Formats: sequence, C-alpha cells, structure tokens
Amino acid sequence: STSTFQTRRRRLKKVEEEENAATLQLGQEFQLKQINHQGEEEELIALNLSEARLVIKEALVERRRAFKRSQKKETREKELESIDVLLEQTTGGNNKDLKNTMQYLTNFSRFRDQETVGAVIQLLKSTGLHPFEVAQLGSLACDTADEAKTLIPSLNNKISDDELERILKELSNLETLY
Amino acid sequence: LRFGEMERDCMIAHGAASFLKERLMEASDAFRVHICGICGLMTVIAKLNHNQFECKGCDNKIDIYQIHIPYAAKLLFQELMAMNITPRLYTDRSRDF
Amino acid sequence: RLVKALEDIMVHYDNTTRNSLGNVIQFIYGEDGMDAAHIEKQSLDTIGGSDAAFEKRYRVDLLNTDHTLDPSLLESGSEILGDLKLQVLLDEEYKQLVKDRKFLREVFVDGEANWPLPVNIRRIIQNAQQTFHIDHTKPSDLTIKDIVLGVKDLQENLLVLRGKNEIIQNAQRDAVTLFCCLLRSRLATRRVLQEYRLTKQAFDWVLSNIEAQFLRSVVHPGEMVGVLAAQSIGEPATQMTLFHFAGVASKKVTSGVPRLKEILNVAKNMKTPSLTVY
Amino acid sequence: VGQQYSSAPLRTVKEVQFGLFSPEEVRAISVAKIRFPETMDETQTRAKIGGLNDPRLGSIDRNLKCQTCQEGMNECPGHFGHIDLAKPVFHVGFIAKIKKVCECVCMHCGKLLLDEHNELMRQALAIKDSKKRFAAIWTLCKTKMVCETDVPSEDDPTQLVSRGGCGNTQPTIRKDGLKLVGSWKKDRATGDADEPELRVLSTEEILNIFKHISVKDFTSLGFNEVFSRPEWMILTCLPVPPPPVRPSISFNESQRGEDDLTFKLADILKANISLETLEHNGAPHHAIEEAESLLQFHVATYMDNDIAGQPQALQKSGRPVKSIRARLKGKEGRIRGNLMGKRVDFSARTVISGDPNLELDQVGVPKSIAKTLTYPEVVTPYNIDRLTQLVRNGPNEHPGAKYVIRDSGDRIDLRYSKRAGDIQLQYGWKVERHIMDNDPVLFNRQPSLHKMSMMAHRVKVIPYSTFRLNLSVTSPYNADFDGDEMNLHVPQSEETRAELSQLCAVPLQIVSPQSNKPCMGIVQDTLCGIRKLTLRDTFIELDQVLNMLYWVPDWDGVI
Amino acid sequence: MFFIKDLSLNITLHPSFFGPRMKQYLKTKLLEEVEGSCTGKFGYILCVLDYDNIDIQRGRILPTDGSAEFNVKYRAVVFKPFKGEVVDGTVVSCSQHGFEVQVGPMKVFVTKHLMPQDLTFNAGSNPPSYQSSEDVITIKSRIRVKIEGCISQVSSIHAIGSIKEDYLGAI
Amino acid sequence: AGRAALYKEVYNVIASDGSYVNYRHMALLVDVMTTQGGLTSVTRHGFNRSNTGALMRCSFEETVEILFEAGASAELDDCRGVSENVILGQMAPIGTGAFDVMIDEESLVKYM
Amino acid sequence: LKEKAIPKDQRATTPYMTKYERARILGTRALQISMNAPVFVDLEGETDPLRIAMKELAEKKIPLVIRRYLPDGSFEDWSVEELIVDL
RNA sequence: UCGAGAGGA
DNA sequence: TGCTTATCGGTAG
DNA sequence: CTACCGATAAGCAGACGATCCTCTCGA
Repeated sequence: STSTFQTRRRRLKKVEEEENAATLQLGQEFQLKQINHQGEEEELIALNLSEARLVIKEALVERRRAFKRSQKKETREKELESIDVLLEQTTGGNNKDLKNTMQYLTNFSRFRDQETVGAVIQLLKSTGLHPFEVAQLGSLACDTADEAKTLIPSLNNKISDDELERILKELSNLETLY
Repeated sequence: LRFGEMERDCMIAHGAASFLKERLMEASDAFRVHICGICGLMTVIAKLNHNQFECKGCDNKIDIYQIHIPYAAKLLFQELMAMNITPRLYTDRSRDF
Repeated sequence: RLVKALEDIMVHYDNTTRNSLGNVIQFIYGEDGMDAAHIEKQSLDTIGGSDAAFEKRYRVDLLNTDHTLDPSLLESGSEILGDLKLQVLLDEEYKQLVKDRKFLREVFVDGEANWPLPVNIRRIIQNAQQTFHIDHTKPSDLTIKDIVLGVKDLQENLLVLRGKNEIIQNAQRDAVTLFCCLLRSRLATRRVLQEYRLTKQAFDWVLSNIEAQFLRSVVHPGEMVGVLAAQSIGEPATQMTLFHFAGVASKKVTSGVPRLKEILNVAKNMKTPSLTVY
Repeated sequence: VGQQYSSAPLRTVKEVQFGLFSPEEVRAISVAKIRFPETMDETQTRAKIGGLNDPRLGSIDRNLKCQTCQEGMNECPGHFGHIDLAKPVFHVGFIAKIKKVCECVCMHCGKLLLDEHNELMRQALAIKDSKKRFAAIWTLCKTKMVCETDVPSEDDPTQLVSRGGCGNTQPTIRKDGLKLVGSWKKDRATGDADEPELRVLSTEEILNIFKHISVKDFTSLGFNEVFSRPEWMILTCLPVPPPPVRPSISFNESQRGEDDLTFKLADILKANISLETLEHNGAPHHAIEEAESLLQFHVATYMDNDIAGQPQALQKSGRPVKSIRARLKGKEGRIRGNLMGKRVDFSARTVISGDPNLELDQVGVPKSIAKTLTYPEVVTPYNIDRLTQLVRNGPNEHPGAKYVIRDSGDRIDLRYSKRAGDIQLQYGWKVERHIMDNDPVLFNRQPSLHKMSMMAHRVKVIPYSTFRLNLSVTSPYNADFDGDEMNLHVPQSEETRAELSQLCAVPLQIVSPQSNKPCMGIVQDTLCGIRKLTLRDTFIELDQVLNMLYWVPDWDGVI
Repeated sequence: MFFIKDLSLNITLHPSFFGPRMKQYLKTKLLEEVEGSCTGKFGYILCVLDYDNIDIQRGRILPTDGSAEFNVKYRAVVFKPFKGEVVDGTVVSCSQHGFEVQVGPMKVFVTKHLMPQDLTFNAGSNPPSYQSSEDVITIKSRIRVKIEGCISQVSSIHAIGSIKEDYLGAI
Repeated sequence: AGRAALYKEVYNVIASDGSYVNYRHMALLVDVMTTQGGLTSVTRHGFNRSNTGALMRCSFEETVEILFEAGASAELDDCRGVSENVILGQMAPIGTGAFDVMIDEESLVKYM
Repeated sequence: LKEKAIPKDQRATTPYMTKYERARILGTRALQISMNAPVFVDLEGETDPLRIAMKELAEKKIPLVIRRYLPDGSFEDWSVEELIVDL
C-alpha cells in the first residue's frame, strides 16, 4: 500500500472535504501549491496531452538505456510502431493501461516535436493562470474565445475575452503537422 | 508454564527485549487484527478473499493496517469498548515529545 | 511496588538516567557513570596516614641531598638533581597531592579509605612486575618528565561523557574526580620508583591498560538500572529476618522490614522518632 | 500472524488515544440491531437467533458466517452490535465526575459558575494541565452556588457590567445510590418556611444541561472536543460485545453454556423492553421511574458489580455476576493475569538435583523433556543432511523431529503423516526438531527475585526424570535439592538464541552488580575438601597424583 | 488531466536477497506493484519517472524476522479526472443505450439521454452507428466529451460523460 | 538535604542486616522519590498518580479506576514505556529494543 | 521535529559498541544467515549461523547500520565498522 | 468450567 | 492515609 | 457590631496485602 506525500492529520471521521470538479475545486490531495521529496514547496505539476506525451517517452527511452547498461556484467504512423516496440522492451505485458495511454497521447498530440512545446509552455505558463487550466488549453483545440471559456470554465473572469483570442491564434501557428 | 510478573521483570533487568516479546507473543497469545486509519478502532470488516476491507462509519477501503498484538490485549480493548471507552490505536506519531 | 515504580528508568545514549516520560533522575548514573559489575573495594593512600609519613612517601625534592631520588631507582639520577624546571613539575605534582588530601577528608569525613572504585590499580602494579620480570637492584629507563606527564595525559584519555560544551566538559571533570584522585594517589612520581621500580616499557603498558579497563567499566546505554536497583534492594528484604542494636544503646528502635514499610508508605507515623543531638 | 496473508501494511502502534464512545458513532459502528433477548435457536428451532449472538456478527459452532466476512472462529475477533436505551442512564465510573460537573457548571443557563473576571478563576486556569486544573475548579465552584449576570466592581470604577445569562440558584447535590438529588434553598419569608426544597435530578435533565455546555467550558474542566465530551458520560446507546468477548461455549451438543455477561445483557434487554411499552402506552408517571431505576441498575451492574455502598446484585443460584470491571481487575484478571504474566508454550519443569561432572553453565535436561520439546530450524545448506537425519529419526528416537513446515503454511506431523518416511526437504523449510546438546536455553526458578534466577544454560540431554545442574550455581538460584522444582523456557528464534547466550549466560552473570562482588563460589563437599587439602600436613602419593592431574580438562600433560 | 505526483511506497524485502544486486531488485519490485496500478486518491499510476537517482534511504529490519522495511520515494505520472473536465477521445463500444469512449487508460460512457435528441441510434448499420445529417459516429470516430460524473470502481477509474452542450459533440 | 537523610534512613536498613547494596541502587530510588519537588510516596497515591501514560499506571493496583479517568480526560498514551509495549505485544525500547537497525546499500556492494 | 538526524560529524554518543548493540547485531545477522541471507566473509565449514555472525564481526563485513536514539527524539546513525568492539 | 479446601521449595 | 464538611473565632470594614 | 476568611476539628471508606507449582470435591 502507498497513500503518501500530503499526509496528516485525520482528526476523526471528517466530512470528506468537497467534490472534485473543473471549477478549480480539486481533490484534497491535488493542491495548487504542494510539497516535494526534497522538502521544498513546489507548484502543482499539470501537463497537457502534448506536454505529458514527451514526458513519458523521455523516461522510457532513458529506462531502456539503463536496463541494457546492466546487461554487460518523428512522423505520424512510424511513431505508433516505435512506441509499441519501446513499451515491450521496458515494461511487461501486464501493463495494458500504459499501451492504451501511449496510443491515445500520440494520436491526439497538439504539438508532436519538443522544439515547438518549449515556446508553447513559455506562452501559457506566463499568463498567470492555474497549472491545470494550462493542461486543458494545450490539450483541447479551440478556435473561438467563447469556445475556450466554455470548455475551461475556470477562466470566465480570470482572463479578458480579446487577450485570450490573441493566444489561440499563436497556438494555431504553433500546431504540428500530421 | 507461567511466565509471570517476576519472570518478566528479570528478563527486563537483563535488557533482553526480543526474548520477552517472543515469550509474550509468538509462544503465548499473538493475534493479527485489522485497525482503521481514521477511527483507529478494530471496527474493520476485513475480507481476505473479496478484499472488501471497508470500515462502517468511515466507508474507506484505503487507510487500513494489520497488527501483531496479543489476544488478551485485543480482548482488553474489546472489554473497554463495551465500557464506552475508545482506545483508538494510532499507528502515526502526533506529539513526538 | 519497587519494580513498578522504577520500571521506566534506563540509561540513555547521552550517559543520562531518564525514564519513559523523559524526566531526568540522575545526570550521570550512580554519580560516576559506571557499570556496577566492574568495581572493587579499593583503599586510598592519600587520606590515610599522618602528615609526616605522607611528606616522606610522596614529596620529591631535587633541590635537596636527603630528600631526592637515589640514582639506583632512576637512569638519570645525578643530572635530575637540583634542576629548577623539573622541580616545578614536582611542586605541581605534590601541590595536586596535597589538594586531594584536603578534598578527600572533605568527602570521607569518617576516615574510611576502602571505597568501591573501578579498575584494580592495586592489581595492575602487581601484574606489571610479573609481565616484564623487573628487578629492584637495576634502575628504570624513564625520567621524572615521563612519569608526571604520563599520568597527566592518562587523566585526559578517560572519557565517561562525550562532550564539546562547557556543561558536559565540567560534568566529565566531576564524574572522574574520586577516580583520578585515586590515580594520583597510586601513580605518584616517587611511589612508581620507591615501591614498584617500574621501567618506561612497564609504565607505558600500565597507562594504556588502565584506560582500557576504565573504558570497559563505563555503563551500557540500555541497562534497565531502576529495574535492577529494585531487585538489588527487594531481594535482601527476604533475607531479613531479625530489634536490639546495643551497642551503642538502641533497644526500642524499628529495624528491617517493619522500619522499611514506613519509609516506602509515608504515612506520617511515630514508631521510632528518636532524634540525635550533638 | 493469526494464520493467512493480508494485503494491508503492518505497523507498530507508536501511540494510543483514549476517549469515550459517542452514542451517535456506536449506531454507525454497529453491524446488528439487537432486539430479541433470547440467544440460542433461530426461532426456538436451531442456530442462534437474529437478536442476540450472530444476527450479523461473531461465528458460533464450527460455522464461519461472521456477517459474510466468514474466516470462522480462528481469524475473526468478533464484530460489535448496539442497543438504543429507552431513557438515558449514568455510567458507573463517571457517577463522581457527572456529580462534580453539575456542581461546577450551573444549570438552566448551561454555563460555568465562575468567569474570567474572578481573580481566583485566573489562578485556577493558569496551570495548563487537565486533572490538576479541574481540581482547582472543583473547590471554587463548590461554594457560591448561584448564577450571575453582573459582578465587576473592583476592576471597573463602581458600575457593574453584564457577562452571564439567567441568575438561578444552584442546588446542593448528594449521591443517594444510583441517582442524584439537588436541594434548592429560597425560604426567605416565602415558601416552605425554613426547610429547603428537594428535587430529584434525572438523566434527561442532566444530559440537556451537558449538551448546552460551551466548547471552552469543556477545556476548563479538562474534556476533549472530539474524544471525551460530557454528553457521552451518560449512556443513551449501549454497545454489545461480540461472542469472542462473551462466549457461547456449549458443552455436549444440545446445551446453552453461555457466559455471565450474555445473561446480564439479556436482563438489560428485559429491563428495556418493559420501559419500551411503559413509555409508549398509558404512562403511570410514578411506575415508570420504578422500572427506569431497574434499567439504571442493570446497565451499571453489567460494567461494575463490586460496586457501591449498599447494592450487591446476584445471578441466582446464590452467586453474583462477573462484571467487566471485575473481569479485567488486578491480580489474575486480564491486566495482571493475562498481559504482564502469561502461561507460555515450549516450556518444562521437574524436581532439581546437583552434579559435579556438569559444567557451571550446563543443565541436565531429562531425555523425555528434550524429546517433548522442539526448536524451529530453517532449511539452509548449512544443515539439510543434519535435519534429514532428524526427520527420518522422527519423534521417537531422541535426536529427531516432530513437525516439518513447508514454503506455504502447512505442518507435517511425523507422528501421523503417511509420507513420514520420504520427505525431500526443500530450502527454507522450518523443522520442529528435538532439543540437542549445547543449546542456549532459559532456566528459571520461582520466585524469580533478582536479575539471576533466570539464566541461560548449555543443554545436556541425560537419563532419569529430574533437572540436573552444577553445584556451584546453587547460590544465584538460592535453592537446594530437597525437592525444589525449576522451570525452563525454550527459545524459538535465532535472535532470542543469541539474546540469551550473549546476555543471560551463567558466566556473564557471575559478578553480582547488586554488591559489586560474585554471587557464586565453591561450597559443601568442594568447600570442606579444599580446607583439608590446602595445608602442610597432607600429601598425595604417585598412584593418586596422576589421576588427579588427568581429572583436569585443561591440563598441559606436563607432570 | 495528467499530473506529475511525488509519492512513496513501503517494501518489505526478504534477507535472502540482501546482496549487491538488491537496489536493482528494489526498483523492479517497486514498478511491479505501483506502475500500471490505479488509486482513487491519486489516479491511474501510468509510468515511474527517472529509474536512475531513486532515493531508498535505509531499510529498518523488523523485530522477530530478518526482513527489512524500505520506504522507496519515487516520482510518477498520474491521470486523474474531475466532475466537469472536458476531454477528447475515441469511441470504442456502441449500442442502443449509448457509447463508450477511450480517454487514455480510462473508459467513459455516454447515455442516449446525455447525448443530443436530434441524433438517434441506427440499428441497420455494421458496425453499430449514431447518425444525424452528415455526421456519423462509428467503431472509431474521435469525439469531445464532458465528464458529468466520476466513478471509483476496484483499481480502474471509470466516468460518465456528455456530448449534449455547445462547442462539444464530434471532432 | 532530605534526599541525603532519606538515603541515610534507607542505608541503615540494609547495613543492619549484613549484605551490602551498591550506593547507586539506593541513590536511584531516592532520586526518583525526590525529583518531583517533595517526598513521593511509594503507594497507590504517591508515585502511581503521575505524568505517565494511562497504561503504565493502570498496570499497578488502580486498574479500571485509571482506565475510566483515561477516557474521561482523553489521556494520550505516548507508547514509550515498558508496560505499554508489554501489553501491546511490541518489542519495547529496553536494552536490545532501544535502537532500530537498518541495512546500507553503500556497504552491500563494498563487501560483495 | 523535521529530519532531526545528528550527522556522522559532531557525535555525543560513545564509540564503543554496547553489549546490547553487539547482541542485536549478532542475533539479527544470525537470524538472516538462518533465513538463507548471503554471507560476506569467507566461511570455513561453519554449520551454525551464530558462529558465522561472530566471524562476520571479527572481519567487520556486516552491512548493518545502527540508529541510536536520544531522549529528545534525535538519532545518530552509527555503522558496525565505526563502533569499536572491546567489551 | 466456576467456586471451596488441602498440600509443596 | 487519606479525604470529605461545620464550627469556630478572629480583623476590618 | 456585623459580615466574611480561613482556622482547626466533626465525621469518616477506601482497596491492596510473596512468586510459581501439585492434587481432590461438589452443585
């Protein structure tokens, strides 16, 4: 059993706090400002579909490098197969849930290359909004200012309707080609 | 053979913590029970096959811990529970001192 | 009742005698911080005797013909005579010896010398003469500077309490006192030669074997001390049994287990209230 | 473990929090409703009724049940049930506390007699204790029995300012058995002329006051905000203990054989069912109190039957009932009889005899005792073949084994087992093998006074049913071979085997720290002979001098 | 919806494995139990990040057994949903009641009621479909769904989503 | 000045009937009887009613009486004594159990 | 409260290994050798795990680290190699 | 199993 | 070995 | 001279009293 990180204190029963919703009312475990293994007070680490995609690959590519070290003593359709083989070399057949996620992340990635992602993250995580709001802006493709305000209700009063429209067009130009 | 009060005190004086525990637990009582992380009481409905480890009046199947305690100690906590006294067993330190 | 009262009492890793709650009972177990099984009844030669015999056996006077060391005891008997620098350390040696006499008499007021103390120094000197097969006719290899400083360095190596601050350091000095006084009493510059005739090879081994026997004699953190004390007081109570004390007239005085009941109960009872006046 | 694997993580209880049961949480905790006062037979047929005993809890005769959780008699600790009380009832142990609280906190308004404005109140609250802080509150609030609205005059110029509610006179309260009575004064040229007015104080009255008591007023009297609230000192709902607490037993087959508390709890139900109808139907006022007092008595005698000044209570035939207080009471009763002293497995005892051909650290174990005792030895490449000969020699030939525990929790009783002859013995298998020679094992003697009496002795299997031992090691045990009986406890781990040999060993305990001198020495025939020997008058010829040197085990061979 | 969560697990290791090839076995036993598993408290534990530089501290040995308790501290990726979260995935299962959508490792269902009225299920089509005018939902077809409700269930989080709202529907 | 006379009155009982007891044992019980402020009585009221946790004190005489008061005042047992761990059936912090032991990975490869 | 841990530098405890530390180290190491744990010292036909646990100490090839607790809660992580065995 | 008595080092 | 509760007589208001 | 502040007595129950071990005899 795990259940660690943000623990203590449970002072009898407790009314479960509140419901988990997209109105920034997140779980009693997921806070905007949380702790760290080092001990520092770090901001919530939320990633969108293109951000997280490159994050999981970075680890699994490095995993194959380390696992084979101890043994001694791009493109649309080609990315699908390369990831499929990579999951077989690092993880066992038991992890079915990971295979479904990788297939989904690569198919719906708004920004395939790491080069584009850097600027995207420097464009959104600068505005002064919640890290999860970013994880939905970079995930969901929005053309209208009102489209983004409806899908991500956490905004509405947080950002100006026109100022947000400026951002939407930049991500449209930043978009990857499939 | 009884390992009474006098028999305990001598093994204490020696400084032998494990033998005293071994005579009191494994060689005598010893019981493996499930305790709640929230209420801290043995209220746990622990099912070892269907894994339904729910606690009535907590609903959780997460914060649950197994413990190696004597049958006489468990019985004492149950006797005090019947006497409107709550000996809420807490695994975590909340005062340090 | 005794063992249930002193259950929690145990020596800690900071040489202190605390309990379950964490309150301090003794800052250093038994005032000295020693393991009770590593102690013998040893006599102190500083407190015992007249001031005339004490002057004869311990005073080293290089600046005299009759009160100096004969060259049949030391290798450098003639060149050590009448030295100013060497006698300074032998004035320091005797002034530390006269300090112990006035301090020991301040403590053991009755005049008792045979006190329970660790490290059998009386046996270490006995064993030294056997280990090296030393004769009395031939002189020692060492000098006065080797002896007086040898004991000085030895007193430093005896670490009961490990410290860095003024408090633990002053507590370390208090913890020894009685022992390093017996050590001054037994390893006096003249006593080493006049009585033992110890060589540099023998003396060096003796200092090293003294600190080793002393560090072995320190308590073991985890020792149930209070639990052990309870049995060490509880057990003799079963053997007594038997009141009259005269003497020294004391006929109607509560003695043994009936007297003990009152002490442990307290309970303001009359029983034997007879107060002593001087 | 109490058998089988568990998914949840195991951890040492670093602290235990005490408190009281909230009658609200007991209803949430409860697995069974509890209605029928009968226990045995479903509907006077067979297999325990859905009322008392297993309605949805603790299993009975060779049946698993246990509210769908099953597991059976072994592995189930029992599950608590609840019972709603018709009218509130005071708890036996808190009779004094409730009396003192009502004498402190003033009723009608539901607030303290003393307030922050009083200098003595500041002096009483100053100590941030719990019991000692409350001790000072008890003596001050004891007198001046009347509530106040305005009191400051020597902190404020002259005029008084508001602080409290209704200024009602607090009555003097005394304990008249199981109930409390408050005496209201007044009488100043009005009603009752001189003698004060007496009103009986029922649980319902007291509980209402205690509910109205402020959160800060609890902390002043030393109470908790969630663990111990004054409202929980008066029972409105009773938790019923499951069968592992109050067993069924049942001798023969078609019999009851129930525990004392199983009958006592049914008596409460019988005292409750009467009130249940009395409060519902034509209420005769002073006929309900005559039954309510019986329920107040039944609930109190269940917890404490020792008990008070005048009541006693018995379970006819003429013998009282065993209460919970009397069940876990001092000296041979749960705390002392079952948790500070326990009868333990892998032990032995027999009449003790002395021997000069034994070593100081050795003990002469009779051949049967070593044969009827086993130590668990795990199968490693360091033993295997050794254990293989113990397995084949079995439980009859002295150097043998009784039980072979596999990788999975399964015992192979060689006395029975059909495959006793074969057995391949896989690695990491526990072998309950007979106690061999030179085994470090705890040798006891009663009374065990000082650190000694319980030393570790180097085992030596020898014939004749009597515990042999060295003669010089008689002083640490203080016994003599005039029929003295000594205990023995066999360790069951490699840890405890070292914890004995490297701490409790006979030579380690040679020098008694009690008096900083040894507790052992040469005595009797050895003492008498050494005096006769060590003198100038006696000499030994060549024929006897060589045998004398040969008798020494550590002899150089040099004459 | 994806989060990088810092967390730790307690591992009890047998003494027969106390060798040089122990820390590599500690890490393997870790991702054997944690990676792939799902918690209601944290979400779907997808992948364990940084196999190198993993703090294990020191494993305290247990009282009457040679086993040691290691508190392995690690960093992993979690997929946790919310009751209001709008996510775009692919429809997999389809019938008369509604359709199931695969959003990452989690299956989300949409009822005939939670979807628009001006659609209706088409039985006479293989694979089963949902038509409207020119827009048809089949065995695949990518859609945008708003999570109306979130369900715990065993060690596999499931949800109940809707496509009947402005700027939702199909993509 | 009291602890010295208390020791003097305790020593006189041991000295009257032969067998010697090491100063430390007698100085100890006396030091426990004084380090409280005054004279701690070795009875059900004197020492038994102390700062110690509910279990350490319920082990001696006042059983159910102490448990009631433990639940009334909501007393917290810190589980750091002899009796409490003895009851709980846990390896108590006494001698051998007065320190936890871990295994070092740095040293594991160092010896191979 | 947070971390506490007195470093391997500046230590108030005794460098000598207490009989209690030795006995736990020996008991547990013998328990491990008894639970098929790997031996670091070059064994010489020793059938008893306690006999092995004793020769592991003579060569100081034990990977066990002792956590010696203080009454205030703080701890000093001392290794078997550091601790001098005199007794 | 409970309760009462007898006896032992 | 304690505790509990009236009665008492006394200084100052 | 009276109201109040604490003084000593009147009245007054509480719960504990070696550690282990052997055996019979009922209701």
